[PDB]
Amino acid sequence: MPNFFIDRPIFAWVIAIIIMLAGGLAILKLPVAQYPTIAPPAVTISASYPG
Amino acid sequence: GLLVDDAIVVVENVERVMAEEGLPPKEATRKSMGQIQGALVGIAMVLSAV
Amino acid sequence: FGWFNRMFEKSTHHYTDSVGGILRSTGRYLVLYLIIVVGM
Amino acid sequence: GVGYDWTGMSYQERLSGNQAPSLYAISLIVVFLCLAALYESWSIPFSVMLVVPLGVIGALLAATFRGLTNDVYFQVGLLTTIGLSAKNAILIVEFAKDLMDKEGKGLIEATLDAVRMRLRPILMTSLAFILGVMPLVISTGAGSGAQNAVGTGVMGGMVTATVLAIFFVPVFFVVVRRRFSRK
Repeated sequence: MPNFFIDRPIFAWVIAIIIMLAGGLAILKLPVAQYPTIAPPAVTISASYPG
Repeated sequence: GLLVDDAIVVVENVERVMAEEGLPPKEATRKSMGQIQGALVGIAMVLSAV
Repeated sequence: FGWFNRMFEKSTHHYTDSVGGILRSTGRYLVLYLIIVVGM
Repeated sequence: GVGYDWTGMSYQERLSGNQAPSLYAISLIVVFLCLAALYESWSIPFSVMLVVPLGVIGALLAATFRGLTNDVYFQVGLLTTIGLSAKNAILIVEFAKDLMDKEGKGLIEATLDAVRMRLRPILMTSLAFILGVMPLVISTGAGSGAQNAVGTGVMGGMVTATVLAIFFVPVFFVVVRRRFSRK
């Protein structure tokens, strides 16, 4: 339960800074793109019997 | 160092508290803790970040 | 003991007193630390 | 038609993640907020952080007196001190504030028994360490050189920060909340 932190608004403000500092740094190392790995993977065998 | 120091601080600060009495062991340590334990955790919080 | 045990912390009060000589006369002592910063 | 490229070690130069005084600024910030968190203030943090240097000043000596370099080994035993000196400094400023916040003193009567209370301990730690990091400092021969590098920088960065916080960490505490409470 809260109530703690009301007597301690610095310790509470501190959490809210770290959580914000953590991610954000994350935003500058997290891979970007449209979709993640979505489609089932496939393997293809290629043969050739000329003629 | 880091490991020993942690015990040194939960013995020194529980020895000097035989200079708030003359004999007692059990409450001596217990009055060290509560009024030391809260900061022994805040260290590991700071040292991690180091 | 009286010359071996007490011998030890007998430098604590002399030490305690070295804090009775901190920034007491005028405002100038945070200059010695700042030499140690430029000291690295 | 003639070109070039970098290989081996010269490939691993132009990549390595993200430097150091950048990942040490994020340590600075993060150490601060932690102390602020503990001490309940923006002001009292600057009391324990202003320690940091007291240990590295001795490390950058001995590491300059013996041949030694700025190794990995140097830094590890340089973060071990830059951390340990801050620790027992969090323990003078702790006593000081509480032996005052929950006691009722101040000006000097705060910093009073604090720096007095935290002494018999410190002098234990720093001598618990040194003697014991001692052997590492001049090592026999077998794989020695790496022991020497841990050693002649922790010990030499320990005695420098043992009798340096012991007098200086009381001072920061004073004209830090004396100065940081609005002037």
